[PDB]
Amino acid sequence: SLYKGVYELQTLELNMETLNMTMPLSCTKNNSHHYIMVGNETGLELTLTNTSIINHKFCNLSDAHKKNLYDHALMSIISTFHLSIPNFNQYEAMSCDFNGGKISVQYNLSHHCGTVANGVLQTFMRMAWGGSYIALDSGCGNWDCIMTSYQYLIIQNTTWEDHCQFSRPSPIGYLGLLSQRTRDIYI
Amino acid sequence: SLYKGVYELQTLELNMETLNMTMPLSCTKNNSHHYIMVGNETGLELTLTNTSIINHKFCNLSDAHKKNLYDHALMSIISTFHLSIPNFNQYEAMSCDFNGGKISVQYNLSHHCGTVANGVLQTFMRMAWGGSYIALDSGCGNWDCIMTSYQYLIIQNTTWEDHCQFSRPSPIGYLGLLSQRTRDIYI
Amino acid sequence: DIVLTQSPGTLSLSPGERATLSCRASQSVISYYVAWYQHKGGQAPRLLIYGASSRATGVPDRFSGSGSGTDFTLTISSLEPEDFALYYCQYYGSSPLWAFGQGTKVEIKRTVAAPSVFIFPPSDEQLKSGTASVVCLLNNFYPREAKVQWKVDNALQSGNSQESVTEQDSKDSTYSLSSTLTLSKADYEKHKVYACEVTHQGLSSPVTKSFNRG
Amino acid sequence: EVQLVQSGGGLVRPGGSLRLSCAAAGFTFKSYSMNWVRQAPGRGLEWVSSITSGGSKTYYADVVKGRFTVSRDNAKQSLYLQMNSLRAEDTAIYFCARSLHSTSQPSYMDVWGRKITVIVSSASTKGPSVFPLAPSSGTAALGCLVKDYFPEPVTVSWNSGALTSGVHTFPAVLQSSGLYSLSSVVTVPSSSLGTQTYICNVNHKPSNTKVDKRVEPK
Amino acid sequence: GTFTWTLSDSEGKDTPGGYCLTRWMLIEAELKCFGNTAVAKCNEKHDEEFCDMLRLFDFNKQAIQRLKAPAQTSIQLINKAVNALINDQLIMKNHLRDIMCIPYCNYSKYWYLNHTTTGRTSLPKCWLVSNGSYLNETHFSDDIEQQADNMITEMLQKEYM
Amino acid sequence: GTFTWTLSDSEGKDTPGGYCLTRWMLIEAELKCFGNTAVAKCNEKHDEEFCDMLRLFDFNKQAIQRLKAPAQTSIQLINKAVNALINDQLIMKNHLRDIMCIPYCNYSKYWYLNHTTTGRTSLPKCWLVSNGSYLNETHFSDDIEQQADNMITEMLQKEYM
Amino acid sequence: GTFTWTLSDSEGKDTPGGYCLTRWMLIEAELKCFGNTAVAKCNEKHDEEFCDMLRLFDFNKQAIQRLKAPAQTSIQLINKAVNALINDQLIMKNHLRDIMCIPYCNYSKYWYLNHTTTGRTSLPKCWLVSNGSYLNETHFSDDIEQQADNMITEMLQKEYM
Ligand SMILES: *[C@@H]1O[C@H](CO)[C@@H](O[C@@H]2O[C@H](CO)[C@@H](O[C@@H]3O[C@H](CO)[C@@H](O)[C@H](O[C@H]4O[C@H](CO)[C@@H](O)[C@H](O)[C@@H]4O)[C@@H]3O)[C@H](O)[C@H]2NC(C)=O)[C@H](O)[C@H]1NC(C)=O
Ligand SMILES: *[C@@H]1O[C@H](CO)[C@@H](O[C@@H]2O[C@H](CO)[C@@H](O[C@@H]3O[C@H](CO)[C@@H](O)[C@H](O[C@H]4O[C@H](CO)[C@@H](O)[C@H](O)[C@@H]4O)[C@@H]3O)[C@H](O)[C@H]2NC(C)=O)[C@H](O)[C@H]1NC(C)=O
Ligand SMILES: *[C@@H]1O[C@H](CO)[C@@H](O[C@@H]2O[C@H](CO)[C@@H](O[C@@H]3O[C@H](CO)[C@@H](O)[C@H](O[C@H]4O[C@H](CO)[C@@H](O)[C@H](O)[C@@H]4O)[C@@H]3O)[C@H](O)[C@H]2NC(C)=O)[C@H](O)[C@H]1NC(C)=O
Ligand SMILES: *[C@@H]1O[C@H](CO)[C@@H](O[C@@H]2O[C@H](CO)[C@@H](O[C@@H]3O[C@H](CO)[C@@H](O)[C@H](O[C@H]4O[C@H](CO)[C@@H](O)[C@H](O)[C@@H]4O)[C@@H]3O)[C@H](O)[C@H]2NC(C)=O)[C@H](O)[C@H]1NC(C)=O
Ligand SMILES: *[C@@H]1O[C@H](CO)[C@@H](O[C@@H]2O[C@H](CO)[C@@H](O[C@@H]3O[C@H](CO)[C@@H](O)[C@H](O[C@H]4O[C@H](CO)[C@@H](O)[C@H](O)[C@@H]4O)[C@@H]3O)[C@H](O)[C@H]2NC(C)=O)[C@H](O)[C@H]1NC(C)=O
Ligand SMILES: *[C@@H]1O[C@H](CO[C@@H]2O[C@@H](C)[C@@H](O)[C@@H](O)[C@@H]2O)[C@@H](O[C@@H]2O[C@H](CO)[C@@H](O[C@@H]3O[C@H](CO)[C@@H](O)[C@H](O)[C@@H]3O)[C@H](O)[C@H]2NC(C)=O)[C@H](O)[C@H]1NC(C)=O
Ligand SMILES: *[C@@H]1O[C@H](CO)[C@@H](O[C@@H]2O[C@H](CO)[C@@H](O[C@@H]3O[C@H](CO)[C@@H](O)[C@H](O)[C@@H]3O)[C@H](O)[C@H]2NC(C)=O)[C@H](O)[C@H]1NC(C)=O
Ligand SMILES: *[C@@H]1O[C@H](CO)[C@@H](O[C@@H]2O[C@H](CO)[C@@H](O[C@@H]3O[C@H](CO)[C@@H](O)[C@H](O)[C@@H]3O)[C@H](O)[C@H]2NC(C)=O)[C@H](O)[C@H]1NC(C)=O
Ligand SMILES: *[C@@H]1O[C@H](CO)[C@@H](O[C@@H]2O[C@H](CO)[C@@H](O[C@@H]3O[C@H](CO)[C@@H](O)[C@H](O)[C@@H]3O)[C@H](O)[C@H]2NC(C)=O)[C@H](O)[C@H]1NC(C)=O
Ligand SMILES: *[C@@H]1O[C@H](CO)[C@@H](O[C@@H]2O[C@H](CO)[C@@H](O)[C@H](O)[C@H]2NC(C)=O)[C@H](O)[C@H]1NC(C)=O
Ligand SMILES: *[C@@H]1O[C@H](CO)[C@@H](O[C@@H]2O[C@H](CO)[C@@H](O)[C@H](O)[C@H]2NC(C)=O)[C@H](O)[C@H]1NC(C)=O
Ligand SMILES: *[C@@H]1O[C@H](CO)[C@@H](O[C@@H]2O[C@H](CO)[C@@H](O)[C@H](O)[C@H]2NC(C)=O)[C@H](O)[C@H]1NC(C)=O
Ligand SMILES: *[C@@H]1O[C@H](CO)[C@@H](O[C@@H]2O[C@H](CO)[C@@H](O)[C@H](O)[C@H]2NC(C)=O)[C@H](O)[C@H]1NC(C)=O
Ligand SMILES: *[C@@H]1O[C@H](CO)[C@@H](O[C@@H]2O[C@H](CO)[C@@H](O)[C@H](O)[C@H]2NC(C)=O)[C@H](O)[C@H]1NC(C)=O
Ligand SMILES: *[C@@H]1O[C@H](CO)[C@@H](O[C@@H]2O[C@H](CO)[C@@H](O)[C@H](O)[C@H]2NC(C)=O)[C@H](O)[C@H]1NC(C)=O
Ligand SMILES: *[C@@H]1O[C@H](CO)[C@@H](O[C@@H]2O[C@H](CO)[C@@H](O)[C@H](O)[C@H]2NC(C)=O)[C@H](O)[C@H]1NC(C)=O
Ligand SMILES: *[C@@H]1O[C@H](CO)[C@@H](O)[C@H](O)[C@H]1NC(C)=O
Ligand SMILES: *[C@@H]1O[C@H](CO)[C@@H](O)[C@H](O)[C@H]1NC(C)=O
Repeated sequence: SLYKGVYELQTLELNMETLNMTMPLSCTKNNSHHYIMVGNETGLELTLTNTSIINHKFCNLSDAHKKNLYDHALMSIISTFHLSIPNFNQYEAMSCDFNGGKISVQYNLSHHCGTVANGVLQTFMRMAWGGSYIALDSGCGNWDCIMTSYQYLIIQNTTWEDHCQFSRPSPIGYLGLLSQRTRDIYI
Repeated sequence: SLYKGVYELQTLELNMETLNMTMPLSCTKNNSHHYIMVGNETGLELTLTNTSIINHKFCNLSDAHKKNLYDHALMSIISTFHLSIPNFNQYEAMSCDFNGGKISVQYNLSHHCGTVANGVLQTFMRMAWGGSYIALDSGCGNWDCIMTSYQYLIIQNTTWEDHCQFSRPSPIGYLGLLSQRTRDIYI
Repeated sequence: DIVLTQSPGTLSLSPGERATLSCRASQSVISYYVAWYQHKGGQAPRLLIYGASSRATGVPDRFSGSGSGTDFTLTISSLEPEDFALYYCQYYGSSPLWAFGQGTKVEIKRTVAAPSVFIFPPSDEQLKSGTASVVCLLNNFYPREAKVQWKVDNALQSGNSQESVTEQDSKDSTYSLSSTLTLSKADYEKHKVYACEVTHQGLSSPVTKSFNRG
Repeated sequence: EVQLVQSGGGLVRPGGSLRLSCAAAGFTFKSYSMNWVRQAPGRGLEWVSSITSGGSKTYYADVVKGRFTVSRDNAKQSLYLQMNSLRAEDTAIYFCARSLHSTSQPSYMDVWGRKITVIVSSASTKGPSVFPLAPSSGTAALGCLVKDYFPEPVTVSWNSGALTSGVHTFPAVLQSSGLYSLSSVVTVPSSSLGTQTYICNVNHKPSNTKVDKRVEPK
Repeated sequence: GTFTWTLSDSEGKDTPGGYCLTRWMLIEAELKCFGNTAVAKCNEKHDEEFCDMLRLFDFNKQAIQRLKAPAQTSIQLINKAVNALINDQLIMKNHLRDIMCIPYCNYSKYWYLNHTTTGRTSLPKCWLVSNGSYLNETHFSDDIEQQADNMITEMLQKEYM
Repeated sequence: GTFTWTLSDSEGKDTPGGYCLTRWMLIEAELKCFGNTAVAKCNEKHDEEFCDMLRLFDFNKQAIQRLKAPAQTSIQLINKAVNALINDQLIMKNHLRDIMCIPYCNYSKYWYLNHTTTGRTSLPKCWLVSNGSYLNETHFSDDIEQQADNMITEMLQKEYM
Repeated sequence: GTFTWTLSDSEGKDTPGGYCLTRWMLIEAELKCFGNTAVAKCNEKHDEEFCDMLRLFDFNKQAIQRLKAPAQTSIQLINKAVNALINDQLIMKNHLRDIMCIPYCNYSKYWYLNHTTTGRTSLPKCWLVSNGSYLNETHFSDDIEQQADNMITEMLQKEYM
């Protein structure tokens, strides 16, 4: 029961929840719902559902920047996601809505391998690192040919609750895409 | 007086002025004037004054690139500054003027915490690393809530003189923002 | 040399209040070398705050460090009976190498109390030796600021008496003073009437207790 | 456990020397710097001297410059402080505390040893003289006077230690002759005077003096 | 670049150096400390996941302490210090391990040897995981042996010193 | 990435290796050299500010020498070599130290031990500064002791070799 | 960042560790192996070109094996793993060497010592080149001597162990 007769095997599990004030924390609730928490009262909701929340195909980012009503912290992590997405040439799937600071971005995944939905799902697995394999089938099986059964990726802002159900929070997710930023993007 | 009775404490201070041909050097004159020297005959003047030098609110960069009349070395360090500025969504404070290669950029700082003036001042402290705390109050006190009494940041080109009055020149400033480039910038 | 000014030198509060202890330096010093200590007279001093902000191990969470430049502050959120003691700020690096503050006294704020004055004539067993002693007792009063004057035949005497103050009581939270007037047996017989004049903040008029020799 | 073992107190005449020691317990002694700190009677905190780890540099306060000599034996894990040619003002309680001045961590004195009583006075050991303090005609006050004794301290109780309520043993003060003196008083009801016997039990541990003075009203 | 954050929790300890984890830094556990002999490997090795978390927690401890709280939890600070605190390729390595169905480190569970009497502890190495299930203790028993033997060799040198 | 610039000033010396600083590289000082025993720690340690300056000066020395002068002092070269010369997080660490009111290194003043007879020198560690004032010599005396003891242990090994 | 790819070719060998190069990884050559004593320097040293190629080939071996082939040879994977496999400044250093007319490493030819009887091999250091011609063997003979002497010192320690 003891290694080398003099040593004991002991373990420790880090409480990532205390890093909320300094860095964002990523955790997943179930198959559809995934979350990024920024602070103790603010968060962001990543969800995968077959139901569309934005019918129009526009993305008035320039207007949203002028009427500065959003949270800069949440605008940073949503910019980090899209900048981390490689090979983004189909701007038709890019549908955004920022009415009065209420941020919400939708990606049309319904469109074979290497599609525009591939790079979005790859970025999603890194964003919610703790427990993202539940959203895909044979997640370790592939990397380039990454695909899910759902058709839309909706990212809305939300209030803070104990949503970390399937996995514990972790900054390992967000901190990874900071280097992949503005890479593999075309002119 | 001697350490361990056999050792002497000796010191050396590096002469950063000799690195001028290879890399730019940053030094500050007083509270208002700060400088970046590129070579032995060319430089750039960072200043903080309550007086505005550009009344219009335009920034014809595309025209300036076509009529290539500026110095590419100075255009690199002014692009490095703005790219290092995080959370730049208020393009109304962005006022530029490049008449015949005479480069000059102004930032409207007169606008609470996390404003557009915050990210500009943060980038300024790194740009003139040697002796930038004199421009702010309780510089070590904060990082996000960074603020000064002045209202405008003017960056004009200038000829080379022995402006390094408050601090010695140093490339430690400019070389630091090269990694922060094109990060924390929104779409 | 660096001079550390602790303000105030005397502080009155009650359990549950916010204590704001200040420390002023003569030179714009480094925040990284400021430290705070709690001194109990019975034992060795205990390190509370080091590096102006960091809390040492075992120091409760109510203690906090703050300050920059020349103004540094030790703040206690809610007080407790153990927190009522002396406190010292320090800075390392200047002259002297370890500078120390004056001494911020933290005492319990009792309702104002009047001193019960008593005067004691010198015992005859003591006058047989050759020296007399006149004791003037001030018992159970608040605050500690009290003034005792000695009048010999309605004439003030200065420098020939010694005061002594007890610490604040554990239950009633009051102080006590005992000014002892020492005179020679030859000079004690040179006079007749002796009195001590007690003047306290909790006194409408200065009380004077006297006695006639013999 | 992390402690500092103090020792070296005593009484000396002005001009004589005295050695203070301080042993290390449960920590790498050669890794930290050692400092000496004293507190004069009724005074604030003071810094005496300091010696770095490895004993390369020694510092002293301008007061005890020349009279004091701080040293350390990093092999024995012990700190020392010699006090040649002591003076009157040098009487105080002395402490030994460790510190670490480095780039990595701030300045602090976390580990302290207990107090070291140092008395530098030209007076000699003398027993106390207990003189009563009785009142004269609903509560009165009577006490004892412990006058002219050396050195400190002296313990005083009342009625074989039974009487405790209302007792005030005042802090001792040092007279001009160099001899300590204090007064221990107690508040008693007026109806018990001449009826309840009141005695103060004074004990002077130096010279082993045990005086029991009967305090009765005049 | 290369990480440069240096942690210091040496106050009130037997020897300078070493770091302690408060009971609020560990889930369902009291406070645990590790000797300076162990944390010294954090300044050298460029591939230990537990060392990257130490620099991340010591930053979170110092950032909250020495910088006044922002208005609405600003992220500007951590984005510029991330490369000086952790290793961007250490997490990228665990991505590729997870991507290739190889047991990876999800930065939650850590294991370490701790002597039954003298209390000497090793540097906590990361407990791996694959398809959302930690490896059994027997999966890497030879890794513990190589780590438990390092304890004996490291113990020998102190007497030799 | 990780710095990779290797400096060579071994010509006309007693032993191969080691670097010398000309009197034009130091303000108000003559030329100073440092042994190969000391500069060898520059190829290993990822956290020495003085080593990053050595690679920066040896680059400035070689760039002016082996590349014809540009028309108007081009900055294209140094921008691409900065990551191979210095450490982008070593300077970022000193930012955070300055940001947190902690004594930082502003890369100007350096201190080092130098034996009074045998002339052996240590690697110059950076003299820190806070609110625009260098630390007094007594602020980090125990750091010198740990560094002066390293000289004795390093001296012992040569005889043992 | 800092490279983090760990290679493992220990199956069916005398000792755990070490890497082998198949005859398809080398041009006009059969398969060659290198001991664990040598490849251990790849986990430490941040400046060996041959170690960066080992991590690049062990990645190519594992990527083709453990990930189903993409539709049209996707480059998305290698772009994100390049910083965890090699050193971006090690290649940047050889650019500057080539830029300054200094013999650089074009990552093709490597040399190593191999004992004539006991078969102990050194870590293959890169064969330099300038103006498109490899250096003659005599150009760096003293480098081989310093490397051949390292073999004797490394051989001595095993007996001392
Ligand atoms: C986001 O991060 C912040 C900071 O990292 C974090 O704030 C901290 O939360 C903890 C726990 O809520 C606080 O700790 C408490 O401190 C008080 C004294 O200040 C103690 O008395 C408390 O102890 C009681 O409760 C414990 C259970 O939590 C019991 O085990 C114990 O026996 C006591 O009964 C407790 O330790 C800490 O003070 C704050 N930090 C500050 C600066 O106030 C915050 O919780 C994080 N967000 C989330 C959602 O977790
Ligand atoms: C920008 O960088 C460049 C290169 O790094 C730098 O150029 C150099 O300047 C120094 C000093 O001005 C030159 O050094 C001189 O060299 C001559 C021989 O070539 C010597 O005779 C000189 O010595 C005299 O002057 C010294 C004082 O400087 C005295 O101490 C000495 O006793 C002699 O009287 C002097 O050393 C050097 O030659 C150039 N480099 C080249 C390639 O010419 C330039 O100065 C930097 N810019 C600024 C503004 O400093
Ligand atoms: C690294 O991988 C491991 C293994 O894959 C992973 O561990 C698992 O974490 C989850 C999430 O915490 C654990 O699930 C728990 O199960 C218990 C018992 O059913 C629940 O009570 C827990 O619920 C809490 O959270 C709910 C929502 O926040 C609350 O409503 C509820 O009241 C509880 O507070 C929780 O669902 C699971 O047991 C472990 N598995 C193991 C083997 O430990 C770990 O999370 C991964 N690391 C990261 C950073 O994701
Ligand atoms: C790192 O921090 C240190 C300490 O904060 C900092 O050191 C200081 O540098 C300044 C600038 O050189 C020094 O100031 C000098 O003071 C003398 C005496 O008054 C002046 O003569 C100097 O003036 C020169 O420059 C003028 C304008 O260029 C000329 O007109 C004049 O003729 C002189 O040539 C200069 O103002 C100051 O003394 C030091 N302080 C210490 C303690 O050494 C250092 O600069 C910082 N490093 C960097 C890279 O900024
Ligand atoms: C690093 O630098 C070295 C030296 O500069 C460099 O080596 C040279 O590589 C070339 C290219 O392989 C070699 O040239 C060969 O010459 C033979 C004999 O003439 C030819 O038969 C070869 O031709 C082949 O390829 C043709 C087109 O693909 C085919 O049609 C033909 O049938 C052959 O298959 C080839 O041209 C040259 O000999 C070496 N030189 C030395 C000294 O080894 C090396 O390539 C550089 N590394 C990299 C990665 O570029
Ligand atoms: C660092 O140390 C200096 C003193 O310099 C030191 O002096 C010796 C003790 C040796 O250790 C030397 O090696 C070392 O250089 C501190 O500077 C001092 O500042 C104080 C306050 O500003 C000065 O006090 C004043 O003295 C004048 C008379 O000279 C009085 O009129 C004033 O009222 C006041 O008392 C002190 O003189 C000065 N010392 C010197 C030598 O100039 C310095 O504060 C300390 N810390 C820092 C951050 O620099
Ligand atoms: C390695 O194992 C040893 C024992 O096998 C662990 O030591 C024990 O740790 C606990 C908790 O840290 C100590 O408990 C404490 O006791 C003190 C009184 O001594 C009490 O005041 C505290 O509140 C707490 O209850 C215990 O004393 C200690 N035992 C010994 C012999 O040291 C050690 O913690 C293990 N190491 C790690 C990293 O987990
Ligand atoms: C460490 O300390 C030693 C002495 O304590 C320093 O050595 C001395 O350094 C000076 C200047 O480098 C030497 O001066 C030179 O002398 C030669 C003639 O020998 C002359 O031609 C030169 O022009 C110059 O004046 C001096 O000789 C030398 N002394 C000895 C005994 O070596 C040493 O420089 C210090 N190290 C560092 C890094 O500063
Ligand atoms: C270092 O030099 C030694 C000899 O000087 C090399 O050893 C020889 O290597 C060859 C090819 O790897 C071996 O050949 C093989 O022989 C086996 C039968 O033993 C056969 O089944 C294979 O098909 C192959 O032909 C040869 O046995 C071996 N000799 C010895 C004595 O070990 C060694 O390879 C050199 N190292 C390197 C890295 O090149
Ligand atoms: C994952 O959990 C969320 C939250 O519990 C589920 O969302 C709810 O779905 C029901 C049914 O459509 C709604 O009535 C609730 O309003 C939803 N709540 C929120 C907060 O969105 C979600 O359905 C779960 N998904 C799966 C696959 O189990
Ligand atoms: C984003 O902003 C633009 C500019 O205000 C909007 O464009 C207008 O579109 C309507 C309908 O096509 C036209 O009638 C207007 O003339 C357009 N305005 C301008 C200035 O060209 C656009 O509709 C906005 N999109 C969303 C989703 O809000
Ligand atoms: C996303 O953010 C917006 C803005 O902060 C939230 O909008 C608020 O919504 C509540 C409830 O509908 C209103 O009472 C507030 O007046 C709104 N504030 C503003 C400024 O518009 C929105 O609720 C957030 N999203 C979610 C899911 O909570
Ligand atoms: C900092 O120094 C500069 C240069 O010495 C000062 O600028 C001068 O200001 C005066 C008064 O307005 C003008 O007459 C000069 O023409 C200015 N010179 C230059 C080169 O701009 C500046 O005022 C100083 N600032 C402070 C706060 O002292
Ligand atoms: C800055 O440095 C350059 C290069 O050393 C100096 O350039 C020289 O200029 C003179 C006059 O135009 C020419 O005759 C020389 O041939 C130039 N040097 C070279 C190497 O071509 C320049 O003068 C310096 N400027 C100042 C103000 O010192
Ligand atoms: C930047 O360039 C544009 C394009 O030349 C200028 O725009 C002109 O603006 C005037 C006044 O509003 C109009 O009358 C012209 O028709 C515009 N030209 C075009 C082609 O649209 C603009 O004024 C320039 N800004 C500055 C500051 O120079
Ligand atoms: C900034 O750069 C411009 C262009 O190099 C400088 O303009 C020159 O100014 C002088 C004096 O006014 C004229 O004699 C030259 O003819 C101008 N050259 C050109 C190409 O326009 C300008 O002086 C620089 N700024 C400062 C403050 O010196
Ligand atoms: C993980 O295990 C589940 C359980 O059956 C299985 O359905 C899934 O395919 C597995 N995924 C991988 C990547 O092995
Ligand atoms: C630095 O010292 C000056 C001198 O008084 C003071 O005004 C300023 O607030 C200090 N700044 C910091 C960051 O401590």
